[PDB]
Formats: sequence, C-alpha cells, structure tokens
Amino acid sequence: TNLCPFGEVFNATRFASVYAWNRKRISNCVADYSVLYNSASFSTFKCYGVSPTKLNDLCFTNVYADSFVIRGDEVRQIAPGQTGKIADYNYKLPDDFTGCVIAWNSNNLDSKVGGNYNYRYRLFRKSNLKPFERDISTEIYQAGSKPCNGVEGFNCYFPLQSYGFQPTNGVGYQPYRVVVLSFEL
Amino acid sequence: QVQLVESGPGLVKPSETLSLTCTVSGDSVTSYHWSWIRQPPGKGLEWIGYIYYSGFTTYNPSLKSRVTMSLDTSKNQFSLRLSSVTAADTAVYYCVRLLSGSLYWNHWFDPWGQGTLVTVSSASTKGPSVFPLAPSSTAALGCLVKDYFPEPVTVSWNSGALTSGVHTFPAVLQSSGLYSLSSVVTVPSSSLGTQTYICNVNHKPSNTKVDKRVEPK
Amino acid sequence: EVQLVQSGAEVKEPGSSVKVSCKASGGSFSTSGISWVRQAPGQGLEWMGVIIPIQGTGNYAQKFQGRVTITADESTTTVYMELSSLRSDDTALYYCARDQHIYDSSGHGGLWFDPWGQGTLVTVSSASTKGPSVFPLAPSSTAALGCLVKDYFPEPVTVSWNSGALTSGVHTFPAVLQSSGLYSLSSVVTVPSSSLGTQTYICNVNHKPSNTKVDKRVEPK
Amino acid sequence: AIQLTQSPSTLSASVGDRVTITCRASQSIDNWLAWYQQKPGKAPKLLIYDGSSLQSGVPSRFSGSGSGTEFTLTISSLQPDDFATYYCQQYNSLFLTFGGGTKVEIKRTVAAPSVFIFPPSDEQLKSGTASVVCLLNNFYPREAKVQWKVDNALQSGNSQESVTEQDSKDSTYSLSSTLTLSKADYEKHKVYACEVTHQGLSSPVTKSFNR
Amino acid sequence: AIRMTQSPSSLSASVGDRVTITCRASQSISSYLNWYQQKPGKAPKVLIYGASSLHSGVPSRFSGSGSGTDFTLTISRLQPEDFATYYCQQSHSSPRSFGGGTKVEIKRTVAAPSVFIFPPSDEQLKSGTASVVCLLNNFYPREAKVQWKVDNALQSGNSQESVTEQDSKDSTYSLSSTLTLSKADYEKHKVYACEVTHQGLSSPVTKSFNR
Amino acid sequence: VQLVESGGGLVQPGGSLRLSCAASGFTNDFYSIAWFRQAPGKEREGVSWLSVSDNTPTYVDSVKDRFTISRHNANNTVYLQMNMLKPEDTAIYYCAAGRFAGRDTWPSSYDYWGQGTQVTVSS
Ligand SMILES: *[C@@H]1O[C@H](CO[C@@H]2O[C@@H](C)[C@@H](O)[C@@H](O)[C@@H]2O)[C@@H](O[C@@H]2O[C@H](CO)[C@@H](O[C@@H]3O[C@H](CO)[C@@H](O)[C@H](O)[C@@H]3O)[C@H](O)[C@H]2NC(C)=O)[C@H](O)[C@H]1NC(C)=O
Repeated sequence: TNLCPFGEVFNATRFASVYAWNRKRISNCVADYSVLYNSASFSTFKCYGVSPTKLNDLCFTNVYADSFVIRGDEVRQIAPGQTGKIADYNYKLPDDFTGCVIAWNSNNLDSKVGGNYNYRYRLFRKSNLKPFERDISTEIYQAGSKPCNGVEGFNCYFPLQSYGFQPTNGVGYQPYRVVVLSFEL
Repeated sequence: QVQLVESGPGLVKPSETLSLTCTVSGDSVTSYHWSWIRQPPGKGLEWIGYIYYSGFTTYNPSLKSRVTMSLDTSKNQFSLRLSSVTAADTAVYYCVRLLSGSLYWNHWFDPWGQGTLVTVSSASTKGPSVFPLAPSSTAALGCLVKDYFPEPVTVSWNSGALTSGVHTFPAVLQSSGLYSLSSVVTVPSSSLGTQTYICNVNHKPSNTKVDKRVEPK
Repeated sequence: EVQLVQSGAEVKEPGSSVKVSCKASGGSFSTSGISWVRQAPGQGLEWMGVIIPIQGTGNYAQKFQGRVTITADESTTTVYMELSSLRSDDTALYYCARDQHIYDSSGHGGLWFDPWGQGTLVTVSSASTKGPSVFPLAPSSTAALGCLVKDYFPEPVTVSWNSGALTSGVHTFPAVLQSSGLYSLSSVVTVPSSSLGTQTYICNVNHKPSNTKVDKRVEPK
Repeated sequence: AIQLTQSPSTLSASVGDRVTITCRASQSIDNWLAWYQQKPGKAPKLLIYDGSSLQSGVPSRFSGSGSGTEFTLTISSLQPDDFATYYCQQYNSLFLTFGGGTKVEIKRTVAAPSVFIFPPSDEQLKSGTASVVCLLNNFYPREAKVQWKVDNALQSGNSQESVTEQDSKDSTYSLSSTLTLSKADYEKHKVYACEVTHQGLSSPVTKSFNR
Repeated sequence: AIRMTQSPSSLSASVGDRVTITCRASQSISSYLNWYQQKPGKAPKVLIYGASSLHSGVPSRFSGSGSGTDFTLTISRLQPEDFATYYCQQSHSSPRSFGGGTKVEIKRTVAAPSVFIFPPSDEQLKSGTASVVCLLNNFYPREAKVQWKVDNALQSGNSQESVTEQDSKDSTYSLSSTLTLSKADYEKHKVYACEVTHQGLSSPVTKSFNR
Repeated sequence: VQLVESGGGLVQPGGSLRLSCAASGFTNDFYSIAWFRQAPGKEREGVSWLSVSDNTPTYVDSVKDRFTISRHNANNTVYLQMNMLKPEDTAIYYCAAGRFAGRDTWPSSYDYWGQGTQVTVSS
C-alpha cells in the first residue's frame, strides 16, 4: 500500500556529515529495490549478505537508511572488515553485515568555489567505534598524559576536522553521498 | 539579509553579447545558489538558469546554447552572459537568490533584485517630433510624441499647473524601432479661446524640450 | 586569509558589563578557535580565553574565570565576549584572533593567532564628555611654545599649528590619566626665537567628542 | 516541459471580498509550487511555497491549498495592497516554469467611455506622414473593442492600441488607438472613422472627420 | 601556569645589524613557541610559529630556533621597518602566556636635551589652578631623570612625565613634565625649578622662574 | 582465491575480441566480477560489472552497446565480449572480484585482482 519514502532519502537536499550520520528508520511500506540497483546514478552499489534482486522478495522487520558525505577515496571503507579514519572513528559496519551500500558522486551539490567546510569527520578517538555507533561529542582529544583543560595545545587536538571540498579537486577528493541500507530481521 | 543589485548595459545592439552582473551585499556569493529571471515588457515571467555555489549551472532548455553563468567570488558577485541577442531578448532581468527545498531540485526565488531593463534595438538617440492634438469638434486635447528613442518621454501641461484629467499612455514600440506615445487631458471646452494650453515635452536623452501651444485650428 | 572585524570603542563605568563582537569573514567557522587577547595601555599582551563555536561554551584563563563569558552566533558568524564587573584595570585594547594549530605527528608545530581584529578600545571611567581647557604655553626667556590641553575626556585630542602650515618641530605627547579621571596632554613646537614678534602662532585644538575647537594665539607675555 | 495555466486570466473583486486563483499543471508536481505577487513596475514578491507554507512577513489573509495538478490561492479579505499580478511557479523538474499570470483589480461600477478623434496636423503633413488618433476616456471594465475604417473600409495591421491602468480617482481605464498612413495614402482618402465597442456602451460609437 | 621570560626588554640596534632575542620558559613547552611583531597603533602579526617555521610573506631575514625551555629569535639584517616590539608566546597549554616583550629601537649617537619651563598663565590662575610645565627636547638615549623643586624644596607625588617615541628624523626622544598646584599653594611660593639629568648632559641643568 | 585473465591481443578498429577471467577459490556464488582498463597515463576505470549471484550485467555509458559480459557456469568463467573496438580502447585490461553482490567503480573496493592483459586497437 504505502510507498517507502526512498525519495526523501536519496534525493534530499542536505546530507549529514559522516561523524553525525543521519539514520532514518523505514517500516510499514513496500519498495522496489530492483529498480534501485539498475539505476544509473549510483556509481557504487554493493550488497552484502543479500543479493540486490532478491530484496523485494524477502520481508524484513525494519530497514535503516544511514546517509552521509565522505571523500571519494574513503568510499572503500564503508564495508565490513575495513580500517581507516572513517571505518574506525566515524562510521563502522558490523562484520556480519546484511544490507547494501550505495554511493554516488555529488561534486555539484556539496562543493564550494572557496571550499565547502560544512562537512566534517572525526579525526581522533580514544577507542574504535562499535558497529552502528554515533559519536557527536566535541570534547578535546587528549593524546598525551597532561589533562587538556578544554583548550587546544600540545598533545591536545580538536577531534573534528572539516573536508575541504572544491569543484577543482581530483576524483578521489570529491564528496560522495553514501546511503547504507541495513536490513534487520 | 541578502540584498541584490543588478548592473549592466541597458542598450545592446542585435547579435551581440548581453553581459549582466548581480552584486550581492550582506553575505558571501558562495553561501547560496543564485538564478536569473527575465520578464519581457507586458508578459509573463521566464526563468533563464541558476548556478550553484559549486559553479555547476543548469540552463533553460530553450536558451541552453546561448546562456553562460559564472561566479566572481573576488567581487562577491555572479554574472550572466547571453549571446546573439535579438528583438525577443529585451526584457527586465532580475537576479534572485535560489532557496532550496526538501529535494535537491526544489527551488523558489527570494529575495529578488530591483531588476534592470535591457533593450535590443538598432537605432541611436533621436529627438521626438511634437505635433499638436488640437481641440476640435468636455474637450480633449494633447500632443503627439512620435519617433523618439530611447524611453522615456515626460510631458507636463502649463508647466505642471494642469494635472487633473491628464493621461500619459505608456509608449509603444513601432516597427521602425522608435517609440511613440500620446498624452491627453480633458478640459472644459468653454474656455478654449481664453485659456492657453502648452504641452511641455521633454526628451532628456536627446535634450529635446518643446513648448507647443495647443490651440484650435 | 580569513578577515576579522570587531565592534567600536566603548566607554563604561565600574561594575558594569561590556559586550564586544568579532565577526569572522568566514572560511572555517564552527571549528576554528576564536581567542580573545587583551593589552593594557603600555603593557604586555594577555590571553583571556578561547571558544570553538561548535563546542558552544568557552574556556578561559585562570585569571578571568567567573567574569568573562564567550559565546558564538553561528548564523551571523560572530563571536561575543562579555566582560562583566569592569574595574579600572580593564581599560585595554581587546583583540579577537583565530587559532591555527598545525601539528605533524608527534607534537611538532603549535598554535598561533594569524588573523587579528583591529582592536576594541574599552575605557572604564567615572566622568562624562568634557571640553578641554586650552591654556597658552607662551614662549618666554630656538624658542619653545605650545598649548596645554587640560581636563578633557575621552581621548583623543588633535592639535595642529597655524592650520597645519607648521609641522616641523611639532611634538604631541601622549595623554596622561590624571587622578581626577580626565586626560591631559601638551603639544609643543620649536620655532626660531627671532621671529616671535612677527610670526603668528595659533594652536588648533580639536576635541571632537565635545566638539570644542579653540584657536589660541600663542604670544609672548 | 511542465506547463502551468492560471484561471481566470483577469479577476475583478472589491475590497473585503474572497478571491480564488487556480493554477493547473500538465503533470503531477506534488506540493512543489510557489506563488509570487507582482505589483506593476516592481519586483515580484514571494508569498507561498511548498503549496501551503506561508512566507515570513506575508499577511495571513493569503492561503495556499492544493496538491497534485490543481492548486488554489485564496485571499480572505481583499485589500488595496492586494491589487497586483500573481504568478504560480512549479519546481518539480530541472526546468522551472512560471504561469501565465492572474491580474486582480479594483472592481467598480460599469462606466462608459468618451470618444475623441484627431485629424493630423498640417505641420506633420508637410513631413509626408499622417497620424490619426482615437481616444477612449474613463471606461470600465477594461475589455473594449476598437475598429478603424478609412472610406468605410475596415483597416487591419495599420493601427496600435495603448491602455492606461485603473485611474486613482474613479478606477476607470483610458485607451488610445493611432492610425498611421503616408501623406500620399492620406491624400488618396477623405473619410477616416474610429469605432468603439464597450460593455458600458449600448451601441458602438463612431467618430469621423473629412480631410 | 607556565611563564615566559624575555631578555632584553629594550635593545638598540642600527640598520643591517644582527639582533638576538631570548625567550625562556619556566618548564618545557616542546616546540609550541611563537613570535609576534607589533607596531604602534596596529594589531600584532606573526613571524615564527612552532619555534622554527616562518609565516607566509615573512622576510627570510627573521629566523627562530630552540626547543624545550630555551628559544631564540634572530634578525640577520635589521631594516628600517623592523623596529617594533617582539613578543614570544607559548602555546603549550592554557594560559598561553606572552613574554614581557622586547622593544627594538634605532641605535644612534648620544644627544643632549634642551630644557624649557613655562609659568602658568593668568587665565588659568583665574580658574584657581596652576600648572608648571618642564620640557625636554631631542635627547638620546631615553633614560633621563627629572626633579621638581619649589622654593628649593624637592617635590614628590605632584608631577607626571610623558615621553614621545623616537623622532623620525634624528631618532631622539622628547619628554615633558608637569607640576600641578592650587592657586593658593601657587601664591604661597615664589621660586619653581625643574632639574634635568641625562647621560648626554655633563651636569644637571635647571630652569626656574619667579611668580 | 585466484583470478586468471586471458584473451587479449592486437586488433584493427571496428573489430571484436573476447576476454576470459576465471575465478577459482570462491566457495559460493556470492561475489561480483568487474573489468578495469588502464589507459597509458590514466588511472584504472571500470567498464563492466557482473553480479554472479544475480547475473545482472552493467555497463558504463561509453560502451553501453559495444561491450557484452556474460558468465559460463560450467567453467565458472566470465567472458567480456568486446565489439566495435576503437583506438580509445587501447589499454591494459584487468578483471577483479569482490565478496559482494553488486558493482563499484573504485578499484580499491576489489580485493582480488588478476594479472592484466594488453589490448591494442589500431590499424
Ligand atoms: C530521485 O530523483 C530521481 C530524479 O527524479 C526525476 O527528475 C527530477 C528532476 C524530477 O523531475 C523528478 O520528479 C523526476 O522523477 C529519480 O529518478 C527518476 O525516476 C523516475 C521513475 O520514478 C524515472 O522515470 C522513468 O523514465 C523512464 C524513461 O526514461 C520510463 O520508462 C519509466 O517508466 C519512468 O517513468 C526517471 O527517468 C528517473 N530519473 C533519472 C535521471 O534517472 C529517482 O527515482 C529518485 N529517487 C528515488 C529513490 O525514487
């Protein structure tokens, strides 16, 4: 009956920064995933655990769509068993992942001529993220022994770093909007 | 509050480049998306194209081959360049900010600039010929302002002493490229032989000032 | 680089509060620290506190804690510092500056304040605008003469000689803060003593805050 | 690609009346629609976006309501500041398109026009050109028909019309029609007539003169 | 709680010479030291950050070195636009403590001051107050001593001094001292004297007048 | 997991060629096969993708009708049938794999790479 609000997820004007990735629970609706896979706007479309064409057949309790913006080179990190800044301190997928990872270039939307600084990623953390955990704290990261009294300094770094997105950057440094469907049963 | 001011030549010869520039005050040019909307005189609005702050532009399909838009972040302004203009490209060009909606293609225009006027003609400045529309068989009289360029022509009666019943029609575009308008005023017919009616025609672009005494023939 | 613009000068009274704005031209707002540095007249620089706008709060030195609040308006890209409970020792220029903090991998490289605001002179006093009393420092037994600009507030007072025709040998000393709270300065100029009886020397005192302009002809007594 | 048609093209209503303007689209555009108010000689002003959301600062009498292919704009209590032209814009594609435009006006009682005609002056005839002017004064409503006849022959393609706005005093219109002929053509004819048709006129009115 | 100590506080050097400034920390600050240059009436500007890096646009004549607790800013060839005040700041931890600041002045030959004194005007005496001004003009170096004597009695706590910067032509200083007394006190004394002591003066110079 | 790539050579413009990529150490069919060509002075660019578990080919626009990719289940080998070749197609061809059902244009997304083969289109 009701159609799944996938238009509001893939086609939204604004995408959250990766460190504060936005999750939108989707339920009580019917969607066609086959046309999603055969679309031409999606440069990257990986499905783990379930084949793309069988999605519309199987029934799932809930579907979560996490959306964010990362660099082009960091798209490989959105996958089970990966390491790096994104897969450790910003967005971590479980090893037993059951879902699809969709990404497409959004250089025209998410770049600025002088550099777009509205997209940030966590750069340090006291420990690796557990799967599907969001950390939006902006407390100063203490990399040494002396306590950082909320002030940047020696061995005291601000964890959030902003992507410098410009339309002239190479492909590996252009923003990519990523949507990660996660099927839970 | 963002404020927008247009700038550019108001007279453009045919088959030339229409260069317009919109100066943004109150905020950076790269903080918002911008667009150009034009309106032919006495007709509906038309959308030309918009440019994102990333420099990527979308153009009207009918004008896609002649429209070029770009950002000048140094001067905090964006520009539109339209090539091979014709008589159908004369209009009022507004530069607007492009607000974004829920989905990435949803856009509406606010706030609008004042709007500049651009005229595509092939004639230089010319003085109007003032012919009396003499009262003949209330009384209606006037002066015909014909074959002048460019707009406007300002007409007053008896040095502004006569304002009641005065109607100055908007100018019309003749096939020759010159403008023409008529200005009329209704006065009691009983005082034609005693009152003096002189139309004060002023065409500042040609520096033409004619005081034509309107009297019965 | 980024450009920083502050508010204008302020004149306050002890026990009041002052709010100074610092509007960043932009470029990395919400992640770049905006530090506030104050400089007492004729003294050294001093670091008050820093704010990183996304944090929301502000961190301060262990000398202004409890009476300095730093807040950020993200929409307007402006940072506000409110220094409450002003006293005599808070008369100073207040700069806003931006932090950089380039660190390679071990601690090499540090923070520095690359862009600075023009400065917001904040003066704490207990006296309103007052016109200066100009008395002639008449030459008497090169010749030295001047005009004593006494008992005015607030700064500055500009002094010229013969409507600017005399500039060589002119010295305008900095204003001094008298015990009464009024400022006072002198301006003198060295001229040949042989031409005192033939040349006219008039000091053009201009105190714009009180709109006082006195042209006092300096002549021997 | 997506056409917007507004109906009616012109609407007349007095102050305090309820005014309804309809914008109709060729393809479904969801709630993606905006309304602009255009007063003569000024820039358009945004009123409503997303179908029914109200722009900040706009008076509350403006109401938007509709979805799919039909939308409406409603003014609860028409006011003197609400006499302008209203455009509907659709933004459900990469080709943003406006509507035709609806003009609202100060409704008043029907008024008949006054007709005047002017022969060309001798000064202009010396230059070799003749212009004949027909004047329509102080009529309402705006819809009017003017026909030119030379030697009782209907003219076409040699005349132009110009109409002023509603008058600030009596809310009427004034119209002028001009016939242009060369002196040789002017001296080849004797009778020139102007015919006026208006709702406030029971029968067409004709003014004429002889060369 | 880390303090910085500069040395010297004020040095004299000529154009093209070599200038050495030391900045020492109470405890180790790694390499988190900066150097700032401030010219009168202007905001400070960065020269060295990270103790060893040059800011973009800095002339290469400036050089910084050191780590831990001992640092050094060195100017290879002094320039007429390099005379300013240099502050060293530690960025190690809050509070980022600036040093006392070192003022680099134009070294030149010793010059003796000229002394002048001014009795208060009658107009000021009518107001009930008397101000006595002692003037020191065009001397170098800056260190100078001024003493006030009323009826040969040394004055203290009733006089103020003001000194100009180095002159743009001969690099000298000028100093003015003001003695303030009430009219009653002024009329209770007759002799007012001002004594000047300077390195360029062989003996103290005194100017005096009688009421 | 081992990939064996073969079938390259030299061909005139407008000709056809067939490339073979055999995947050995895959326990099940849940994987994908991709083809990347590296033009001289250019990074690797994907041209075709096949999800084995779904047998759903995908192509970039530039070769949308000129290339055809299919898998023969008997030998577990994927064949890329290249037709209407142009001099723009002269590059080293690699076939990659990944333990996912789908496609990705980033070469770093693929963990297993066969040794490349050289294909030159010239007259
Ligand atoms: C995100 O948005 C895209 C684009 O949406 C389309 O373009 C916008 C500018 C607006 O005009 C939208 O109203 C418009 O739908 C969606 O992709 C589009 O999907 C539609 C189907 O929903 C495609 O239409 C098809 O067209 C083919 C012919 O080419 C027909 O055979 C089909 O029957 C069908 O009508 C359309 O081609 C497609 N656009 C592009 C560029 O591929 C997309 O669906 C949406 N996201 C989600 C999750 O729905």
